[PDB]
Amino acid sequence: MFDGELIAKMVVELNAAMTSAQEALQFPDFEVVQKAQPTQQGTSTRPTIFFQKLFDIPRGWPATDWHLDNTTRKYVEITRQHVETTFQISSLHWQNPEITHVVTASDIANYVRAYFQARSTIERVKELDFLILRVSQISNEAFENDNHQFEFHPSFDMVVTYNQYIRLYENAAYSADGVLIGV
Amino acid sequence: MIPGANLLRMAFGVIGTQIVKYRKFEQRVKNDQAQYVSMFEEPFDLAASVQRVRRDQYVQFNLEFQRNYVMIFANFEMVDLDRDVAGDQFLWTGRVFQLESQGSWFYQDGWGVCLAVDIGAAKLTDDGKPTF
Repeated sequence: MFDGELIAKMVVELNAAMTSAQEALQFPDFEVVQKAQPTQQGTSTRPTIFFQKLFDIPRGWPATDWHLDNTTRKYVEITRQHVETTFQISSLHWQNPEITHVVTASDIANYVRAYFQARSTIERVKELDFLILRVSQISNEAFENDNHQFEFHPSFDMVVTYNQYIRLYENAAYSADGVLIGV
Repeated sequence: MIPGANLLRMAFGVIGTQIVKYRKFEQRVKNDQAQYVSMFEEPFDLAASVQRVRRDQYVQFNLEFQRNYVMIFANFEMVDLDRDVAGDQFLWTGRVFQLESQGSWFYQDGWGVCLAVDIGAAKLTDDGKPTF
C-alpha cells in the first residue's frame, strides 16, 4: 500500500540528486527511471539512474493500537508494521574517449550514494516519512551494450525504512460482570 | 580462373549497389585515463551490397537492448578487430557501422563480406551531408 507513494517520493529525491549532480560534475541532461518497464521501451543514451525494488523485510512484530470511532462503538485496530525495503539503484552512462571532461557511471552512482547518506538529506527524507540506511558497497561491473562496446553498470542496494498501517475492526465493551465463587 | 578474377565485380553488373562512406583505420593512441582513441584515414566512397541480418531484441539487467546488424559485401579489403589494430568504419543512411566479423576472400578474389554493427547516428554537416 506504500510502494507507490514510496516510489513517487524516491523518484522526486532521485531527480533532486540528479539536479545536484548536474552542478558538481556535468552531464548532458539526465533521466531517472524504473528498471523493469511495464511496456517495451528503450534504454536512453543520456546518463541515467535506474531504481528497482528487490526485497521487503518486516522489522519487529506488528504494533497494534486501538482507536475508538465513538459512533458505532467499534474499536478500529491499527496494525503498524515496520518495513525495510531494499532498492537496487544503478547508473548508466556511456564513456566517450574523445571528450576531456570525463565522468564515469561510477561517479554518478557514488555521488548518488554520498548525497543520500548526507545528514541534511536524511533529515529531509525523515520529513518525507521514511529514512535511509548505510550503503556498504558499490559494484562497478562491465558488460557489452548493443553497439558491441564496453560499458559499466554500477549499482548499490539502499535500505529504506518506513511504516505501513492496517485498519481492521473489533468489538468494544463497557461492562464488568464478575462471578465471585467461594472455593 | 574463377577463384581469381573478381566474382563480386561481375555480380555487380546485374544487381544494384549502395554507396557507403568507408573509412580505414590509420593509427590509434591512448588519451588520458587509459581509454584509448582511434584515428582513421580519409573517407572514401565504396560500392557495396549491404544486406540485412535479423536483429532480435534481448534483455539484460532487466533492460531491453537490441544490436543492429548489416552484412556488407564490398570489393575491398575490410579488416575488423586485430592484434594492435582496431576495426574499420563505414557510414550508410546516416548511421555509423563498425565491422564485427570478416569473411576475408580478398587475397583469393579481391572482395569481402563483413558483419557490421550500428554505432549511432552520423554527424550532420552544415550543408546537410550525412558524414562526420
